[PDB]
Amino acid sequence: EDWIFLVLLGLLMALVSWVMDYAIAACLQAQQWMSRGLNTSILLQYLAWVTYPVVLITFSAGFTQILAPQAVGSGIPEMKTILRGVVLKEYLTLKTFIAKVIGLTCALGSGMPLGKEGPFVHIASMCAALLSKFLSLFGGIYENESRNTEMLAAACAVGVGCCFAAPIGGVLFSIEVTSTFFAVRNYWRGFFAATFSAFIFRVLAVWNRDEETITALFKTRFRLDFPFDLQELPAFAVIGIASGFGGALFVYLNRKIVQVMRKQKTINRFLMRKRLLFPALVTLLISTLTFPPGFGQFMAGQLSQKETLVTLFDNRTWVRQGLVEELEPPSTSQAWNPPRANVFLTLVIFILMKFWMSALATTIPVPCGAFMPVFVIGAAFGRLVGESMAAWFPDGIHTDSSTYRIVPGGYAVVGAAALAGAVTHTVSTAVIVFELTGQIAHILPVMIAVILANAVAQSLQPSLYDSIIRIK
Amino acid sequence: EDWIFLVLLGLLMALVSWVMDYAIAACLQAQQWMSRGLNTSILLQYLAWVTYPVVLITFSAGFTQILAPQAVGSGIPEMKTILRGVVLKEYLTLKTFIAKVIGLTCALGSGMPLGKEGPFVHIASMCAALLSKFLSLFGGIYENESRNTEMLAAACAVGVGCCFAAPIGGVLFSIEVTSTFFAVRNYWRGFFAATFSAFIFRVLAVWNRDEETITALFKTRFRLDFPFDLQELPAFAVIGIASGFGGALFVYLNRKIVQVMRKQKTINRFLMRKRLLFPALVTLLISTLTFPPGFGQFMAGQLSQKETLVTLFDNRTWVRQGLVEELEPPSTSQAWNPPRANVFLTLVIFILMKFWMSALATTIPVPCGAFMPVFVIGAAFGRLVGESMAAWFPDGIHTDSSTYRIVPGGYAVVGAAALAGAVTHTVSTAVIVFELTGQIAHILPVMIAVILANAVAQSLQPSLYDSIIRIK
Ligand SMILES: O=C(O)c1cccnc1Nc1c(Cl)ccc(OCc2ccccc2)c1Cl
Ligand SMILES: O=C(O)c1cccnc1Nc1c(Cl)ccc(OCc2ccccc2)c1Cl
Repeated sequence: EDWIFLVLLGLLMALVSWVMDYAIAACLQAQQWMSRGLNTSILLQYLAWVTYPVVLITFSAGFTQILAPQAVGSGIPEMKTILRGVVLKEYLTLKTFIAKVIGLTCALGSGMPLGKEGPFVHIASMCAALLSKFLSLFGGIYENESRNTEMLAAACAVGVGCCFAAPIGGVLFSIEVTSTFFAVRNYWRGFFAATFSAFIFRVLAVWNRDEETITALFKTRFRLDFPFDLQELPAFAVIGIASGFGGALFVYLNRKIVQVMRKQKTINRFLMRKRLLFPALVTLLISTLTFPPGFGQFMAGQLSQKETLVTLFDNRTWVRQGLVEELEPPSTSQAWNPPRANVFLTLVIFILMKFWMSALATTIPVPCGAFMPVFVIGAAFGRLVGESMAAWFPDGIHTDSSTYRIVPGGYAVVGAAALAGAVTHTVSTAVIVFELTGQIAHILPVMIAVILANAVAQSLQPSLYDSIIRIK
Repeated sequence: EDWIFLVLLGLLMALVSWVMDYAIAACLQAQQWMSRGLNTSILLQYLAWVTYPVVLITFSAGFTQILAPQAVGSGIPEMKTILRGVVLKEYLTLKTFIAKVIGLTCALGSGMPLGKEGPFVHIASMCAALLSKFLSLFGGIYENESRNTEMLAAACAVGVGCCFAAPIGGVLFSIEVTSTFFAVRNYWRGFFAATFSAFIFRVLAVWNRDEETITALFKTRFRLDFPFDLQELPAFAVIGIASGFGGALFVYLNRKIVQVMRKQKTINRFLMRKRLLFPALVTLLISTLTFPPGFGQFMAGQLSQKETLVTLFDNRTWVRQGLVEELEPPSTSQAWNPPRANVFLTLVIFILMKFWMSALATTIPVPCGAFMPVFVIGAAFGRLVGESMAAWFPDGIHTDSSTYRIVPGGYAVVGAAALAGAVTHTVSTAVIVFELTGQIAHILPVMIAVILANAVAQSLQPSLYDSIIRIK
C-alpha cells in the first residue's frame, strides 16, 4: 500500500505544479499584453508597469498574513527543522496549503526575481500530509510517526523533482538539503514517485497540445563533436571559484539585509505599523528600475525569467553575429544588444543589479524561493565569460588545423550550476542542469566548477538555508 | 590533508585503471592477431582459440591461489562487510593488491564473460589503505582509527566511478551498494575525488593519443527530435519487468550453481586434489562454444565484450538493412547477421547461451566482476525487443503527417540498464548509462524500466552481492 501512496503523491503534485505554471504563464502574458496595448503614451505604460506588480505583491502579502502567516518564507529550512525532530503539526494545514499555493502563484506572476523550489517542496510536503490524513480514515496504521517522517522525506524528493521536472537531480537535491543521514529505502521510494510524476508531466504535455510539436522546455542544440576544448578548463575553473565567492557574498548580503531590517528600531516600528507597505515599496523600486523603455533597455526587462534563461542558453555567439546574420531571422537574443550599449555592458549591468535585486527581494514577506534568481545570475555570468573568451580570439583554439568556435552556452550552463551549488551548498545541481538542458556533453566543466564553488563556499559562508534556519 | 588525500587517490586510481585497460586491450588484440594468423588450417586456429583462454585462466587461478587466496571473488560484498563494522587486516595488503591486479587483468584478457565492477573497487580500497599507510609512516599523526572508514567509502566511490568512467553515476552506485546509511559529507568528498580522477583520465587520453580528445567511451548518435513515442512506453515497461525477472533468475542460478558445486562430496574431493582443473574445464567449455567458425557464428564469437556493446548500441536498424544498404558502408553489425540465420535467431541464441555462460563463469576461482556480462545480456535483450518492434511497425508511427522511424538502440540501452539494476538492486544505473552513452534523451524509458526491474527483483530474489555475502 506504500506504492499506491507514492503514485497518488506524484500524481497530485504533478497536477498542482502544472496548474501553478499555467497560472503564472497566464499572468506574465497578460502583463505583456497590457504593456504592449498602452504604447500610445509612455506615462500610461509606466503607470501600468509599476502598479501591476505592486498590486500582485501587495495582494499576495495581504492574503498570506490574513490566512496563514507561517507559509511565508522559503520552506526548505522549516522542513529541515521538521525532519530534525521538531513536529509542527499546525504548520502543515489545508488553510496553510491554500495560502502557500495562492501566494506563490501571485508572487511569481508579478515578474519579481523570485524562485519556486522552496515553496514547491513545502507544498509537496503539505500535499503528502493531507493525503495521508485523507487515507487515515480507512486505517489507523498510517499514524506511525517514523513512517510519516519517511513519507515526508519522499514528498520533499517529489517536490524538488517536479519543480525542475528533473527527477533524479531533484531527488539528489532534496537528499542534499533536507537530510544529513539518509536511508536508501527513502531514496528508492522518492525516485519511484518522481518517475511517475515525470511520466504524468509527459502525458499531460502530450495531451495538452502546448507548442508546435513535442519538444523540450530548455532546448539546447550544442554540437557534440567538440563541446569544449582542454584550454578552456582554466576558464571553467575560474567561473567555478568566482561563483563560489558570489554565492557566499549573496548569502552574506541577504543575512545583513535581514539584520538591518530587524535591528533598526525606528525602521522596524515604521514597518510593523504598515507591514503591507514594505513589499509594495520594494516592488515599486524594482519595477521602476526594470521599465523596458526606461532602465529596462540595459537589463533585458522585456523578458521574464524563463525567457531570460532560454535566451541565455542560446548556442549562437552574439559577438560574432555581425558576419553570419544575413540569411537568418532576428533572434530573441536582440534584447541583450541595445542600440547604444554592447552586449558586455548590458551583461555587467544586469549582473550588478540583479544580484542585489534578488538578495533584497528574497526577504519580502511572501512565499518565494531563491534558486531561480541565482541560477539566472550564474547563467548570465557564464554567458559573459564565454562571450569574453570568444572576443579574446575569434578563430577559436587551434587543434589539428580544424576550426571550432567557442560555445558560450556551455559557459552559461557551467556558471549557473556553479553559482546555484555555491549558494545552496550542494553538488546535485550538476545532475539537475543535465536533465534540464538535455545534454550531458559538458559533464567535465560542470563538475569541476561545482566542486570548486562548493569548496570556496564552505571556506567562506554557510548555506542560504542554514542562514535562514539560524536567523529565523 | 583530506583534499590532497582525495587528489592522490584519484590520480593513482585512474593510472591503475588505464594501465589495466591497456593490458587487457593488448591481450585481446594479440589473441585476435593469433587467430587471424592461422586461418589456413581450421584445426590449428581451433587449438589456439581453445588453449589461449585456458592458459590465461589457469595462470590467473594459480597466481591468485599461490599469492593471496583472499583476493579471489567479486570484492563488493567483502567491502560491505568491512563497512558494516567487521574489519579484517587481511584483504588490504600489497601482495594482495598485486595478486588482484594481475589476476583481474589476466582474467579479463581471455574473453571470458566477466565484469570489472567488483575487483576494481576493492583495488581502489587497497590503494586508499596503502597510501594511508604510506602517509602514516611519515608521522604519528595518523594513528587515529576514525579516519579510515569514511576514506574507504570515498575509495569505493572513486573505484566505481573510474570503472565506467562515469563519476556521478559511479559515486551513486557505490552509495547504493556499499552502504545503508550514508552521510552527505563523504558523498561530497567522493564526488571531488571522482571528478579529479575523471579529469586525469581524460587528460591522459588526450596526451597519449588513444582517442582524439576528451570524449565518451560509448558515443551514440540517437536523434533528438523524437527519441521515443508514447505508444512505445508499454514496450519499455515490458522490457523492465522481464529484466527484473531475468536478474532474479540470474542470482538464483548463480546461488544454485555454487550450492551444487560445493555440496557434492565427489566434486569437493576433486577440488581438494585438482582445484586448478575447474577453471580450465569451464574455459574449455566456453571457448569451445564460442569458436568463430565453429559455434561462434551464431553468437558473434569474434566480438569482445566492449565492441559487442559498441555494436549493440549503434543507431542503425538491422531489420530494415535489406532496403537501405545502398547509401551506407558495411558496418560491424553484420556479425549479428550470419548467412544462414536471421538476426532474431542470433539474438535469442546469444541470450539463451550467454546467460548461463556468465552465471557459471562468475563462480570461477578468479578475481572477476558480474556487471559487464549482465549489462551485455540486457543490451542484447533490449536490441532484440527494439528490432521486434521495428518488425511489428515497418513504417514506424507517423505523427502529425510526419514520419519518424523507431530507434532500437534506445531499447538496448533501456534493457541493459534495467537488467543490470535488477541484478544489483540499484537505481543509479540510469545515471551510469547516461554518462556512458552521453545522451539523456531516453530518461523516462530507462527510469521506468529501472523502477520496474528493481521492484520485481526485490519482490522475488535478493541482490547478487547479498547472495555472495550470505553464501560466503
Ligand atoms: O519565467 C516565467 O515567466 C515562467 C513561466 C512558466 C513557468 N515558469 C516560469 N519561470 C520559473 C520560475 Cl519564476 C521559477 C522556477 C521555474 O522552474 C524552472 C527552473 C529553471 C531554472 C532553475 C530552477 C527551476 C521556472 Cl520555469
Ligand atoms: O571488451 C574489451 O575487450 C575491453 C577492452 C578494453 C577495455 N575494456 C574492455 N571491456 C570491459 C570489461 Cl571486460 C569490463 C568492464 C568494462 O568497463 C566498461 C563498462 C561497460 C559497461 C558496463 C560496465 C562497465 C569494459 Cl570497457
